[PDB]
Amino acid sequence: LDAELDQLLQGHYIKGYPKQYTYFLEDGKVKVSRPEGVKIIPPQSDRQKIVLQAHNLAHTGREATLLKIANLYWWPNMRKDVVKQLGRCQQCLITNASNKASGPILRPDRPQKPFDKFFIDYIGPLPPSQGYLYVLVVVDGMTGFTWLYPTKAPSTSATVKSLNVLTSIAIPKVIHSDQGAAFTSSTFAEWAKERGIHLEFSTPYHPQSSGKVERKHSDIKRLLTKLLVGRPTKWYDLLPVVQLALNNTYSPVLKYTPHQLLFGIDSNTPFANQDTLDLTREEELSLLQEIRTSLYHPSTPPASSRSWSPVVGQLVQERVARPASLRPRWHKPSTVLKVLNPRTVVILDHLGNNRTVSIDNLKPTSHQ
Amino acid sequence: LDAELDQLLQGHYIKGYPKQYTYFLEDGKVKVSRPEGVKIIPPQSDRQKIVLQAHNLAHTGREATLLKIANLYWWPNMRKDVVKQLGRCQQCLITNASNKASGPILRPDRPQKPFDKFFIDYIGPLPPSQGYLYVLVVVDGMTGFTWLYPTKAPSTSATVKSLNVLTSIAIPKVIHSDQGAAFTSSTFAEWAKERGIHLEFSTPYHPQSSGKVERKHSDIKRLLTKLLVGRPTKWYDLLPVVQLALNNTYSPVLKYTPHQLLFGIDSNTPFANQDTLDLTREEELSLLQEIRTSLYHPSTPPASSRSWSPVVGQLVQERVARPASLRPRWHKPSTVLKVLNPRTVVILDHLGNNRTVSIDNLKPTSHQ
Amino acid sequence: DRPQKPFDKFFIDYIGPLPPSQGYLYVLVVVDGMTGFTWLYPTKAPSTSATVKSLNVLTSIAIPKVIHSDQGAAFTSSTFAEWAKERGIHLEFSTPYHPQSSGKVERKHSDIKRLLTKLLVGRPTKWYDLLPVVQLALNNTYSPVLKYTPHQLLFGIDSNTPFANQDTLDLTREEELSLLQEIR
Amino acid sequence: DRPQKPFDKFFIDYIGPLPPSQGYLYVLVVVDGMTGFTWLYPTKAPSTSATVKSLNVLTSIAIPKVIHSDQGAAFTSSTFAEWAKERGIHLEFSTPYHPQSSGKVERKHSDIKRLLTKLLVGRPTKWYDLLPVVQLALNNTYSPVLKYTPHQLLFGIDSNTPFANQDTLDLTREEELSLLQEIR
DNA sequence: ATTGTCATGGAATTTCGCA
DNA sequence: TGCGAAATTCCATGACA
DNA sequence: ATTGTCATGGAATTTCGCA
DNA sequence: TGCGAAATTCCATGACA
Ligand SMILES: [Mn+2]
Ligand SMILES: [Mn+2]
Ligand SMILES: [Mn+2]
Ligand SMILES: [Mn+2]
Ligand SMILES: [Mn+2]
Ligand SMILES: [Mn+2]
Ligand SMILES: [N+]
Ligand SMILES: [N+]
Ligand SMILES: [Zn+2]
Ligand SMILES: [Zn+2]
Repeated sequence: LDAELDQLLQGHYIKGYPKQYTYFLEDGKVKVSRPEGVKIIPPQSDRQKIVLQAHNLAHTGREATLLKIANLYWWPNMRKDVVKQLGRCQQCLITNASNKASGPILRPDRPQKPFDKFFIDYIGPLPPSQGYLYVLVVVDGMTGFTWLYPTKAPSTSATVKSLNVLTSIAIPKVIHSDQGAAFTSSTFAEWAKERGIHLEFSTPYHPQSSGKVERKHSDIKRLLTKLLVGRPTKWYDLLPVVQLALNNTYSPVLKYTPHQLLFGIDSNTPFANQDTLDLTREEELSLLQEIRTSLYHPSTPPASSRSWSPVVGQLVQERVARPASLRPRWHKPSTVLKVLNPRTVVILDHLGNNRTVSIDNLKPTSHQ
Repeated sequence: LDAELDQLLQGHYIKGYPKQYTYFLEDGKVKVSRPEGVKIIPPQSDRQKIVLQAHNLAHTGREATLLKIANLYWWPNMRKDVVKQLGRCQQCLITNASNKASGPILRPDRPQKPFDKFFIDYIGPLPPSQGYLYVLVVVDGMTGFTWLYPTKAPSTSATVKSLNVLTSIAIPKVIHSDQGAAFTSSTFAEWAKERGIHLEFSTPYHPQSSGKVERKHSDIKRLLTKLLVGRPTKWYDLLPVVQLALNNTYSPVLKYTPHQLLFGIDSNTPFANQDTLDLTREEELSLLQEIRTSLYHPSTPPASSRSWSPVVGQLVQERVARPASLRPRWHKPSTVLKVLNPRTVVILDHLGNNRTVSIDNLKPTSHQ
Repeated sequence: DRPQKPFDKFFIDYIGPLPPSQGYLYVLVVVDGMTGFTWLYPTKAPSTSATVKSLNVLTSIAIPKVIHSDQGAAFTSSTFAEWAKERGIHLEFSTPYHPQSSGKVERKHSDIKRLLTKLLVGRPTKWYDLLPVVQLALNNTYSPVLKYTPHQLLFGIDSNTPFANQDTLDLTREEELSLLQEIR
Repeated sequence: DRPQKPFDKFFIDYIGPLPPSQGYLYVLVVVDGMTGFTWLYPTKAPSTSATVKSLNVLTSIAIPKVIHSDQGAAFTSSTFAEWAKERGIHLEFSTPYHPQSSGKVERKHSDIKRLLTKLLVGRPTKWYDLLPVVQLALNNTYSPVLKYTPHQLLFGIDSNTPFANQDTLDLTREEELSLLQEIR
């Protein structure tokens, strides 16, 4: 806009241009003498190009982009123009890291009863032991009771074989797993459907969602490690011992073992508890029902000072799963369709797909 | 000690045994009727064995070990005996994770002058580009000015070639690097010695120690990524452009570019600063000397509520560098010989070697 | 004396030989004395090593105070005695020629034999795959004496397969024929 | 007018042909007008493409406002003109047959020729490896006019190689002989 | 069409043993 | 009640992915 | 014989433009 | 001085290894 800059030269007032300054012409350029020195005021129609050029030198954020521009130019509200172009630079949007933390984690209620919900997962690959490389880990959600099965592969067929053995004891209402191939196959879906078992799946690339079983990997591997110190890593023969040891281990916050939570009485293992020896089984079971309902439940921790929570219609970007070397870590912006809970949302891609994702794998798109 | 348990049975007082309880004999065992129920009091000489047996079931910590024992037994100060055996179980000491955080980081003074200290490092491997796979990155510590060299390998010979080119401009007092093979070879030591350059080495497996250059990888890879969006990853031809772009980028906390900090005036690049156009070079250089001494210096952040700091004579354990599957994450205990600063110590192994290590790669040995 | 509890006593016994099913010929039957809960393990032989291998699986879940059996060779061997001793399990034996000790247990044995006969009609080599179904039926069968299923007494909850037992309690004609055809 | 500054003007020129050193035959000499700071680049030819390649290295560190040269073909080509234009560099040329414009620069040229002659005695093909040494000597040479070394004027600090210049300022007998032997 | 978990071992807090 | 020692409970830290 | 760093973009704080 | 808008400064967050 040279018309706007015209009035300015002949001393008239234009909004945004502080009136206490002298706006002169020199070398066919409008200039102002500002406290920092003399600056060129470009016409409106030149400004987007100037911002773009300064930004593109190193694809810099707000302040770094502004410092370049301000070396030569001045105009009203320069940062407003800077932020407009940052919000439109696709390269920066998909490459830059977020500086906002996810909102605070949920602590879902413990399942009410044993066999209400199993969490299942694979550990491995481990050093080969009798030809086996993996462990299927099945954790009852109420009790924390855990079954271990050695397998040769993290496959559906091995999952099915192991679970046919386990479910001889009882059938769970729900099986929760991640999106590993063993669990998402149609063969596994059929297996579950035959048995009246509902399959439940974590949002993708979010092991925390299966935290109950992921956390068990740690105790299992730690015990195996301890038992194998100074020996070849022959873990196959140790699995049954580790299963039994861990199922009879007290959790200090609970003051019960998973075995006790499942059966209500210790079996013939070392240091068996004897407090209900004089009760009948019916009384013992009645005590058990009460113990189960009164276990500690953790609460949601406080939000960190700069966290975000999703809102329907908000622009967000999904983390790229396995980004290649020198490729962006984020997908193109998408829109939040549904907030399932404060930590889980349904998004629509630019390519029209509905995806249920964890907020830990989203960033809110910067610069509105 | 049956003698001790003898006096107890005939009603006499022994220290540690609360006098308000009835200590009877049954099945050839000394027993006490405690609020929780009847417990066996084993003789002193039996107690270490009992603790060991309960602990060894699942190699459990203090409370979990205690809960097992207390199912059957009672004696004075049972946890004191539990902790004694936890402190002696090697398997647990070398396998368990620390629950104490490192003390707060140091923020070393910025080097006084350009060329006082270079930090050097390799990025890569990257996608092959004209046969090149790595980038040698050289960062001047005072200015943050950064030179980039494409190489085929992260080797001494390539490091030497690149540095012969760079040091044509000037020779640094000190070169700081990590313990990568390129930098620790006798050939590199000779190269540096010929030139009067002092070599300085990070403590092992501690990239933070080279944080000045590690942090640069991020800006370099981010810019390359941005420029390569939607194109094959041909980064070789972009290195010189990225070098120039980043050296002329403002850091917002500084309000200067590395170029400005090095030369005191912008060269003929876009949006060059013009504030010293009317000064002579001598005046410009005088302004530069003052700008260099007044840059922001960050201070040490506060300690977290449960951090530790090393003390001469303290037992500590070094993190195992690349632990194998199902093998311990910690070395056997060793002793702190010298505290170089609160974050860096010299340790003596059990095998007599002196090692300079970061406290981030130590834990203090548990249970005294 | 103290009330009876799960894991006080496991009664064990072999059933078989059965038609070959995936290499297997016998079922080791384990019944918890107090609850009636049944565990079934397929084996290739009624041997000490087959018994130990099967019971290593069961005892990774729960260890009995006492195991009760007849005087079958697999159970009276010194190897099985040492296995039991290692685990603090007391072995109890019925006197020779009086192999039947507990009626509750024997009822379970005939329930198993009957359920197998019903299920194996036209598919005698398929029992390996059917063991889970049999076990679930047994353990969700109401006991008129105890007034609960073994599942309820072992876990203290209702089950998700309450109608796992569809046993008509006597063999039909075709079921008796298939059993007859198998021996012939 | 405004005081002179580093990067106002780079004077460039070729020196050579020299004895072959690792395939290289020429040195492109770049001198910053204000500071006297010298950059040396080995090339295989005094060509536009060699000049552009060398100057792509230098201009990844600092871009001059003006480049000054004689009318050598490498510098007057349309390709070099377009290279300069892409980077906002103004090209300035001395008139033909008056190739010497700045005495400060010409003194540097003879310093280079003299330093090379001294260093290359008995090793004429070894100059490639010696370029860094030459450059360091030049840039740490006190200027009686300016009262500083080029290093001090470019960086505003003292240098870590203050005694890089050991030039005796005239050739000795053996040095003049080695130069004589090279042409013969 | 869903959602973090929990062993660990010093420190903080509460209970015990005695008066 | 009130004191000092022992027991228990709290909970930051790190590690499973 | 040593040691973390710093781009980023909302929010918090300070300065500007005017009266 | 005192107000509202613009500019600048602060700084949690995450990522380089
Ligand atoms: Mn998984
Ligand atoms: Mn490195
Ligand atoms: Mn029998
Ligand atoms: Mn029978
Ligand atoms: Mn010439
Ligand atoms: Mn000349
Ligand atoms: N929930
Ligand atoms: N320092
Ligand atoms: Zn950008
Ligand atoms: Zn241990």
